Parts: sequence; structure tokens; C-alpha cells
Amino acid sequence: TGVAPPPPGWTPPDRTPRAITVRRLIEAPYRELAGVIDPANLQLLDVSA
Amino acid sequence: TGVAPPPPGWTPPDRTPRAITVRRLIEAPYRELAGVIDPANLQLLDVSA
Amino acid sequence: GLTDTYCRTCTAIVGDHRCKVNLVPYRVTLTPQSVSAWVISSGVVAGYADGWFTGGYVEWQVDGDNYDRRFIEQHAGADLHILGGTEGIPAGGQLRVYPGCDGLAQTCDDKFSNLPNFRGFNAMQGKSPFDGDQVW
Amino acid sequence: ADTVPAKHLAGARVWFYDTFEAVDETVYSQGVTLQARLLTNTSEGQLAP
Amino acid sequence: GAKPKAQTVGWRYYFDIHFALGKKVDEVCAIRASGKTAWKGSITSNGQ
Amino acid sequence: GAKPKAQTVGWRYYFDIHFALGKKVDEVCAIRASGKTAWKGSITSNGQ
Repeated sequence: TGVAPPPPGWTPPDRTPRAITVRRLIEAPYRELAGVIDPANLQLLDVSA
Repeated sequence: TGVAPPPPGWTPPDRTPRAITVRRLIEAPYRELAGVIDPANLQLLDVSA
Repeated sequence: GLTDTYCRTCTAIVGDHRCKVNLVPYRVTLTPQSVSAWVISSGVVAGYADGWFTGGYVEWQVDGDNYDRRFIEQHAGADLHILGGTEGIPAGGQLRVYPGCDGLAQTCDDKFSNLPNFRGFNAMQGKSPFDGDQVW
Repeated sequence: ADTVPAKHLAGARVWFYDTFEAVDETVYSQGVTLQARLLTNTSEGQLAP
Repeated sequence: GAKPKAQTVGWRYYFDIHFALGKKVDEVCAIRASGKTAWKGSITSNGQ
Repeated sequence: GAKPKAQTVGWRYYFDIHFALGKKVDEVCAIRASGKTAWKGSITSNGQ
């Protein structure tokens, strides 16, 4: 025959999770602890926390 | 013609949010704070809270 | 044999066994004033509001105890529009004319006060399912 | 609680606030004046402020 | 802080629906929804 | 501890879809979804 069938079918999405390329680790400063931890528990926190 | 078509169709609900007419503001007494706040944080609360 | 529909109109012939409305009080006996090819005119009906006789039928005696009947397309003033032409209608014979019911609940009750027997469903539900997509 | 009986003329509004109140967790000192509004919420959306 | 005084986990929906089962019927026996027998019995006259 | 700094209660989904309504059309009046009028108007020329 002359005519040919083209490829496109369902075109499944490519999820196939990849590893994260951009990232970073940090230490939480006193600002977030003050804003997220109640005073009663915060005051008992030692300086080395 | 003689016959006429009556109105009723889908009769959509009328949501169209309205402003609240009845309301009030209050100050929480010590009862709810005692019943909703743990003792450790409650004891540190100043009298002016 | 369905003969059943969930619509807003009456879905019943005025005077049928379902309407249970007696048309004998509404019977009007008259002698037509003038008869034309398509319109029969009489002054007595001129005293009724426009459309009062719309949907009614005209019955007159042909021979013995048998009557031939015709319809009324529309009633306007003193002129009556007969369905299919006025052929066969005697020019001086006695004619009996009955009114017609539009079928609306307002029409059914105000004119005939037959609302309890109203077979129509005006505002019970038009679309509302209990297995739709979003109630709101 | 911390209340005493008082005359209430006919038409006074009674609120059963227990378990039916909206509370702002932020702590405010005494003597501060606030301005607040209540916006209704429906399946069609939120009321325009 | 602490746990909220109350939590809105879900809502209860109430609807009033009027429906017709067709022409005249003699007796209604039971109602089944989602494969569960909600109500079983018998009524032969207009009532609740 | 205490309440999380933020909570992920739900997600917003975005999709770009291309579709055809058939042969040539003159005017598009409104779009209705789930019984709610999302958009009503009129456009007679290619545009946004």
C-alpha cells in the first residue's frame, strides 16, 4: 500500500519520578521557633538546641 | 396560536452570598482559655492578656 | 397507550372523565348572525372576553338524536374561526357552543375552579435529580 | 462564670456560643481597638469584602 | 497553641424532594439504596 | 509540639486543553459547567 499509519496514539504522560536536582539544608533560626513554638515549651529550651 | 408556554425551566438555586445581618463580638473569659489552653502555657499568661 | 406526561399543562380534555367538569352550565345556544367561508360571526359571543371560546367546539343537530361537531381555532370579539371551514354549517340552524380550557392551573382555577382535579404538574420539579453532579 | 444577673428587656438576643464561636489565636493587649468583618462562604464562592 | 475547641470534619445535607412513582399504586413495600435495605414494611393508605 | 507552620489541605490543578467545536462557527455565547454559569458574553473574532 501507499498510505502509512502515523505514530500518535494515547501519548501517555511520563511521570517516572526523577531525583531532585536543586535542594539545600539549613538550620532554623530563633525567628521560626518563636513563631511556631508556644512560650511555655520555648522558655525551657536550652541554648544548645 | 392559543396555547402559551409557561415559565418554569430549571429554577436555578439563588446562592449569591449575602452579608451577615446578625452577629456580635465578645472577649473570651478565663473559662474557655482554661478549657482550651494547656496549663504550661496558661500559667505564663499575664493578667493583661 | 402511554397517555402520560410530566409537563406543566393540564394534559386533559376539558370535560373528559379526568377533568370531571360539567360543561352543561356553560352551554350557549344561539343563532349565528352571518356565516362566511371560514368565519362564523355572532353578536352574543361578543360580550365575552377575547379567547373565552378558544379550544371549544360547536355541536348542532343534523338528524334525529345525532349531532355533528366542529372546532374553534380562535375566538376574537364577535368572530369565531372554525377549524376546517364552515362548510356544512346551516345558516339558520340552532348551534350549541361550549368554552375551552387553556390547561394552565391559573386558567383552570379562576374560570372553572377545578384546581383539585388539576392533572398538571406546575412547580413540583422540572429537572431536579437526586443523582446529579452538584446540587449547588 | 464572671457575670451577675441584670434586667433584659424583651427582644434581647441569646447566643449559645459554646462550641459555635470563631476565635483569633493571636494575643492582643488590653485597650486596643479592632476592626473586623465577617464574610459568608457558600459553594458558589466567598462574599466580596 | 492547642487543639481547636471544635472541628468541622463534615457536613450533613438535608433536601426535600417531591417525586411520583407513576400512576395509581396499591402498596409500597421497601426502599433500597446502594445495596442496603433502608426501610422495609407496608403502607396501604396516605400517611407518614 | 504545636501547629505546623503551614498545612497542605488541597491542591490546585492546571491543564491546557485544545479542542474543536466542529466546523466554522459564528459566535460563542456562554459556557456552563455543573449547572453554574461560568462565563456569559459574546465574541465574533479570534481573540482572548
